[PDB]
Amino acid sequence: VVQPINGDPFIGSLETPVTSSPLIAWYLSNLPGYRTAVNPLLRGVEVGLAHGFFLVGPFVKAGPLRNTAYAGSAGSLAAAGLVVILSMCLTIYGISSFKEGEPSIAPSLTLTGRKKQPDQLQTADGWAKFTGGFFFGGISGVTWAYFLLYVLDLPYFVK
Amino acid sequence: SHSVKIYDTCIGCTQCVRACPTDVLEMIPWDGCKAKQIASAPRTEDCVGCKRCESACPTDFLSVRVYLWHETTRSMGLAY
Amino acid sequence: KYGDKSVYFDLEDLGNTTGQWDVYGSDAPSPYNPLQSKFFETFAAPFTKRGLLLKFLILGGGSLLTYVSANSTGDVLPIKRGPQEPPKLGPRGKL
Amino acid sequence: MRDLKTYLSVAPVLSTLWFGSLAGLLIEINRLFPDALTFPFFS
Amino acid sequence: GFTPPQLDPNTPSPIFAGSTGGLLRKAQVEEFYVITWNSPKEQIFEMPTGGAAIMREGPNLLKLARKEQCLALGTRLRSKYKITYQFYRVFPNGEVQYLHPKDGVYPEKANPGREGVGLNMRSIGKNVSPIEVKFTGKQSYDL
Amino acid sequence: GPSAQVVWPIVGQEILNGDVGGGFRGIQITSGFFQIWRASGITSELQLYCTAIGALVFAALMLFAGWFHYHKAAPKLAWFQDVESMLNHHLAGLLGLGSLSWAGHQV
Amino acid sequence: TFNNLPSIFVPLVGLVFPAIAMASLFLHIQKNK
Amino acid sequence: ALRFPRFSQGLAQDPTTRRIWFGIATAHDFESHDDITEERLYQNIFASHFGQLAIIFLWTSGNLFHVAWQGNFETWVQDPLHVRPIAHAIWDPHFGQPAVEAFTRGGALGPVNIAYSGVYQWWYTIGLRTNEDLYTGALFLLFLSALSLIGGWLHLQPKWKPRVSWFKNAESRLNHHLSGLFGVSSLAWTGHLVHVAIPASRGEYVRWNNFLNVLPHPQGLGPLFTGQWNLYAQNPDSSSHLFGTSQGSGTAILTLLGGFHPQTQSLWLTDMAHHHLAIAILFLIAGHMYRTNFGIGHSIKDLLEAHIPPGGRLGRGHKGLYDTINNSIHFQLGLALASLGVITSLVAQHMYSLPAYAFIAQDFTTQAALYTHHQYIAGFIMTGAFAHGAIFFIRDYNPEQNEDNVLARMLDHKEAIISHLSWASLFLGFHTLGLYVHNDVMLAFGTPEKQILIEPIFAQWIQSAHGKTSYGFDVLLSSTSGPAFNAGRSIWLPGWLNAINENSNSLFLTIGPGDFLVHHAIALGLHTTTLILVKGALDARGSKLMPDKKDFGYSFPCDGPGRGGTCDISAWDAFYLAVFWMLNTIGWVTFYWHWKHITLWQGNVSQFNESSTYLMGWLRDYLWLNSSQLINGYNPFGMNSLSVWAWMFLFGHLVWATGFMFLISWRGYWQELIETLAWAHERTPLANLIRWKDKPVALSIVQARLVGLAHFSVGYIFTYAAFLIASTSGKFG
Ligand code: CLA
Ligand code: CLA
Ligand code: CLA
Ligand code: CLA
Ligand code: CLA
Ligand SMILES: CC1=C(/C=C/C(C)=C/C=C/C(C)=C/C=C/C=C(C)/C=C/C=C(C)/C=C/C2=C(C)CCCC2(C)C)C(C)(C)CCC1
Ligand code: SF4
Repeated sequence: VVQPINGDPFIGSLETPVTSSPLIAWYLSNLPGYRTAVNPLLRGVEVGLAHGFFLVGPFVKAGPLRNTAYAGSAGSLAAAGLVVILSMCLTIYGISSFKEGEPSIAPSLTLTGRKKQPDQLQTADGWAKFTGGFFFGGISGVTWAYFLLYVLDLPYFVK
Repeated sequence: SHSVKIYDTCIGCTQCVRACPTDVLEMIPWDGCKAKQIASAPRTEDCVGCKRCESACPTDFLSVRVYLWHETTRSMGLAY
Repeated sequence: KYGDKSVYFDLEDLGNTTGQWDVYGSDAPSPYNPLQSKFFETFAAPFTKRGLLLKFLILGGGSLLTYVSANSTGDVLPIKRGPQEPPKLGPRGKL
Repeated sequence: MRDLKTYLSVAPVLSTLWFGSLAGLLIEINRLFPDALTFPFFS
Repeated sequence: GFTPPQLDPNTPSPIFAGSTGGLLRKAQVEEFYVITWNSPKEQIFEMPTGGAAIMREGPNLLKLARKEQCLALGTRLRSKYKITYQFYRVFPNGEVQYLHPKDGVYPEKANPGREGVGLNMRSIGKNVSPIEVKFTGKQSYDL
Repeated sequence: GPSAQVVWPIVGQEILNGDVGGGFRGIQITSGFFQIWRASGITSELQLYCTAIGALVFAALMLFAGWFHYHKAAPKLAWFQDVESMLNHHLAGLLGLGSLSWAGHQV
Repeated sequence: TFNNLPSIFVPLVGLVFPAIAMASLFLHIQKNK
Repeated sequence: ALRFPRFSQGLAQDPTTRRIWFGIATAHDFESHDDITEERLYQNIFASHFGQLAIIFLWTSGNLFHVAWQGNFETWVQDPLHVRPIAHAIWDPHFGQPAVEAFTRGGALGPVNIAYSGVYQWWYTIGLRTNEDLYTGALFLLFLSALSLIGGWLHLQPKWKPRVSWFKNAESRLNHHLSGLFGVSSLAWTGHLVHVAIPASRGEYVRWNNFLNVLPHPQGLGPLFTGQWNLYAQNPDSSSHLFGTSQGSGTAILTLLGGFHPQTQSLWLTDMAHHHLAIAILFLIAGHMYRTNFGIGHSIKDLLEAHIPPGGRLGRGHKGLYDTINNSIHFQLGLALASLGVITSLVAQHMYSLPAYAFIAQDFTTQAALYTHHQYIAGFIMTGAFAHGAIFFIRDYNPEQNEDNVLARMLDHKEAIISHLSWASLFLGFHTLGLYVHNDVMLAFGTPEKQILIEPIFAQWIQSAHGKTSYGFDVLLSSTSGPAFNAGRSIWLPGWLNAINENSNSLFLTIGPGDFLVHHAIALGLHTTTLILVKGALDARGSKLMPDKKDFGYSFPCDGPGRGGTCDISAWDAFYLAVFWMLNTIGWVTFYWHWKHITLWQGNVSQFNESSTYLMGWLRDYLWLNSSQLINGYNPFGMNSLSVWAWMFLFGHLVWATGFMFLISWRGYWQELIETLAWAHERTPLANLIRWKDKPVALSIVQARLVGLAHFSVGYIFTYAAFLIASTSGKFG
């Protein structure tokens, strides 16, 4: 089912099973990157929580102090630092890409041709709310990963 | 963008513009040669700078001449 | 018209022509619980001013970095532990 | 043949002939007169 | 005021199974250079975005990426298939600028009705040195 | 040391003819022709000279073949385009019979 | 404290001054008037 | 100008990312900035020079501050021969405890870096015997940096804004710079050496609290005003002097005894004092030459219009040259970089041989680091001198205002110059490579007696013309009966002879056939770099392939594939390929230096004199052998102090290879690759939300050339620095 995007052959993409399928499109459409209708703050919270855990993963066990007793604590600290930096670069991104009050640069159309509402994430205040959610969610996910490594160390692998 | 210029040594052979892939050039009438035509460059905004025009100018050095200048999205030849 | 037989240049609907599509941008409503959403709103609205967020991030991160590197001892980084070893005399005496 | 000699006179064929003759010359000189650093005649 | 633009209508497009060399976000915020041509038969041609397309019998329409794509296509059309072509420029606001002949005639036949610009009435060595135009916007070649 | 090349003493390059072994001064080759020849059961130098002469013969034959198949009687395009027969022959006739004949030598 | 000043200034300089500098310079790049 | 480049609205009107690179790279090309004048040009240059002085004083203050704070200078003063210098401490939190243990040198309680800059020796030779001295110096240089900054700020304000008629005052400026900036400056340096450095060498510390009381000489200024200057050369530290104590010291302040101090193997401080004094007299006299507001002096314009030879050999002479130099800042810059590069190479060639700092000859890594430094700096400065002459010939050269003059008659026979430089380089490369290869073969054939070994009779003649009796020419200084030896028989020649004949020091080394061959390699390098640069400069205005090259500027990629092809046709690309040949030449120079010196220091001069005549000796006995202790800086079992130099060695290898990417690969493969990348990013979900603001493009051809050369040269420099420092520090001979 490799017919082009929206059946439009002169747009540079295709509706292959990987892009446009009932399972993978649904998955890419019901996650906080593409929830264009809900406010960007909850989206950013979800995103930051997930990436905070994903970053605390390869800092405790993989790192300069992984074998020491300071593995979990200092690794979570480095993960929170990387999260602060990611919110930092997200912030300069929101400042540089769109200024203060312009309308959303997101597409106001869908595959079915409906003149949907534009994604307010791409606005200034919207991206700022998204960055705030990302920072809050990321620090929270870092400390929760630290908590789970603390109180529930035995089921997880140490190696 | 780029500044294409046609000097008065042109013989009006229409190779500069038949080689130009971006419609930058066009032949106009003139009274300076046996062919009674000379090339002009109105659409320099569409000039990428490929110098196919001056790789086909059969003169002492050149008559058409491309000067590299402020590069925009269309002079840089970007589809994005 | 964009929906005609192999017509992709609806000059009025330039979004469908140029490819402006939310390819996966579902406009479905908030699937979160309202109470936790309000909780996150009230607890992350401080991070709403991107400029204040950036100033806070840079200054507090630099402060925490200096604090960690100044209060950390040599047990967590060998550079502050010091030599804890006699110095070797270099070639030709020491020169 | 005129054209065979025209080809033998071409630059690579004549170059390899000339440098084979020359190389044989210098080779036989460095075999008959090996290991030469100074010109001793009327030295 | 002798040749009017053509104002391309909603014509059909060639039969093509879709590629990746097509229209990216440049079209969504800048021009994208529609081309229109008129085929005698349903024949097959190489697309400038890579891949083979099947042009339709009658008028066709292709919105590819940029000027060089449509002009390369049109040159291949005119040389290989001996077919009249004309292409445009479609800004995202809506305007459609006509560009390829701009006189109904291709830019090789020196047809009167076009003003000569980019025209220095001198040999190419008689341009002044840069010091003669130092600290001036005119670089070397606009006097 | 397997050696199959000797240099000419002219300009001191005769140092290249070294103590490979075998009462012989030459260059220690790294081609593995000696290993093949022990695998081909040569056990001589006469067989190698005969092989060289036969190979020179086949070289002249192939040169005549190129001359014949361009200048004297050159195949036309229907002959090359018959890839079916070409594969049937190069599989069975070159690689099949070639490996069979080498198995005969090997046995 | 003099032995503790590199521990304050090197993490300060080589990480924050890149943060400040690269951020402010990316903002200066991506600007419009 | 709307976007980041405020100085070029052609790059601000560039939706791609080329604008960032070109706003970095043209930031300091003021005469190409948009909508500017000559006033603003010169004023921005003046403020920029203030900023450069501020940075220079700040960097010197940082050196002083770190040597005072984190160094061991007070310990180095006592036992300098056996206490290691310390540049600055290190706080690298990536360090492991073996590396914390290995980098603890010079009697420090923490990791440190050994000062291979010689600043210890030069500060110790000029006084400065405490950390507080260096602290005061660093604080004063910080004050000087702030002074330069406020000066360059206020000289940009409209009230204090010099006009172009003030910058062009090339006679008042010359008089002032000569007289003050050289003569008075060296005079003040003498007034330091006489009042501080010599007393600090003779014992007592003369500081600001007591420098008015301490007589530099027991008879103060009577000998100077009464003309009896010989009373300042009475007790010239008669050969038993310990630098830093009164044992075997004297009372003289100005001498011409020449030669070296026996303890330090360096030049006498009294010789330096008398030297700076004498050249101060010369510069203060020469700075009263050019005409100024007082009615007397010379006009350089008429000096040039008068130096037109009758006969028309030079043609119109130097007519119209004052106006084409004073108006042209690139000509001033080119002449300046010419002189600066020559004197930088002179600094190198005279600091290795005639070291003017205490205990810098006997330490062996600084004496190599400084030479290598200043010679690579000189090569770069020389390439820049020629590049700015090319930029002059394009931008600032008016052929009508200097018609048929020395400069115009110069551009006429550019083909003659280029052809004869080509001849010289072709001759040298052919022959000397042939000889190195002949010797490589003759060793490869076990016949080293068949090698082409040409004894450098001319350099050996000059050596014997200075007092070296290692050859037996006995001419003009080795002959006792020569009048040149008889004239300075009682002034300097005893010390100079027991210096030049002493085969431990490094002035006028005993040279052999390898020195001949590598000097001819050096000549090949100089003539070839010169060829490339001169050819670019003279074909900068145009040639037959591109006669209107002046209209395209100095830096442009090419002229297209037409006319056969025009890759690397610009004078910028001549500079480019000349930087390659310059790095090659200075590499030959410094390889020669380092091997000759490391063999001298080790003791086996025979190693160089036998192995330098065939290239496999350099590849084996210099690179492969002296890289033994370096690459073992960190083995699978432990590391040592040379770990940093091995890491830097490999880092420089890495960037030197990365430059080959931008040089070999050119723009088009990368543009297409970036087009694929842009497709993928704009059609990759969860990254479609992120869209660039500057449209990404592959690097422009001239840019990527520059970037390849930057990586190439950084790798050249860092690699050879690692190797030189580690080899001379792994052993110190
Ligand atoms: C350019 C650099 C260079 C130089 C100067 C030399 C020089 C030399 N090499 Mg080296 N060599 C070089 C590069 C160089 N080589 C390179 C690059 C290689 C690697 C390819 C070698 C490899 C090499 C080897 C392996 C050997 C040499 C040898 C020699 C010697 C040759 C003497 C000889 O046989 O000539 C004798 C003269 C001739 C061959 C010329 C004869 C010309 C004819 C007769 C015409 C003249 C007569 C004419 C009619 C006029 C007469 C007068 C009247 C009629 C008017 C000489 C010292 C050999 C040697 O002995 O080393 C010391 C040797 O063994 N070289
Ligand atoms: C520049 C080209 C070149 C050169 C100079 C060499 C040189 C060498 N090869 Mg190599 N070789 C090459 C290309 C080359 N080879 C290629 C492209 C192949 C792939 C087919 C091989 C496969 C190959 C093998 C398998 C062996 C060598 C051996 C040798 C050495 C002995 C030479 C010989 O003829 O012994 C006699 C040759 C043989 C014993 C090879 C047997 C025949 C092979 C297996 C298949 C028959 C070819 C077939 C008809 C055509 C391809 C069919 C198609 C379906 C792929 C010598 C070092 C031999 C060696 O190292 O001995 C110590 C060895 O065992 N080579
Ligand atoms: C992962 C590799 C790695 C990293 C990140 C570092 C990091 C560091 N090392 Mg190194 N080091 C390493 C491996 C590494 N080391 C290894 C393997 C060894 C061998 C065992 C050493 C040996 C070593 C020594 C011996 C020393 C260090 C020092 C330092 C510190 C330098 C201070 C600083 O902020 O520099 C700032 C960065 C620079 C000065 C680089 C200047 C060039 C940049 C690229 C151009 C700037 C562009 C422009 C002009 C400015 C615009 C802003 C810019 C931010 C974008 C720093 C913490 C020094 C130290 O501790 O002093 C504090 C020191 O003396 N290291
Ligand atoms: C006597 C009066 C006087 C003095 C002292 C100066 C001094 C200076 N002027 Mg000048 N100037 C003057 C009058 C004077 N000016 C007048 C009347 C005008 C009227 C037009 C100008 C116009 C002018 C311009 C337009 C500019 C200057 C600049 C400069 C500075 C040159 C850069 C520098 O420091 O390198 C000084 C270099 C040396 C002292 C020596 C260099 C070469 C020696 C021989 C090398 C060998 C010895 C070496 C130093 C030993 C080192 C060993 C160890 C200690 C490291 C310097 C501060 C430039 C500047 O920076 O702007 C502020 C500049 O752009 N001046
Ligand atoms: C080892 C690398 C190398 C070598 C050998 C050369 C060689 C040369 N370069 Mg340089 N160059 C190099 C790297 C190198 N370059 C690099 C990396 C760059 C940066 C792009 C440049 C940039 C550059 C420029 C910009 C210029 C040169 C010039 C020259 C020529 C200088 C004249 C001379 O000495 O020639 C003497 C001859 C040689 C060194 C050639 C050696 C080979 C022998 C003699 C040939 C005979 C061997 C054999 C018998 C031949 C048969 C071989 C085979 C077919 C069997 C010469 C051809 C200049 C020039 O052309 O001046 C005339 C010039 O303007 N080069
Ligand atoms: C391009 C150009 C430019 C640049 C150039 C250059 C860069 C050059 C360089 C040059 C150089 C770099 C040179 C050098 C030279 C040197 C010399 C010329 C030397 C001399 C010497 C002598 C004469 C000596 C003597 C003596 C002795 C022997 C020793 C003892 C003493 C006595 C003194 C006796 C310019 C801007 C100008 C202009 C334009 C063009
Ligand atoms: S190619 Fe040159 S000569 Fe020919 S028509 Fe064009 S401008 Fe004239």
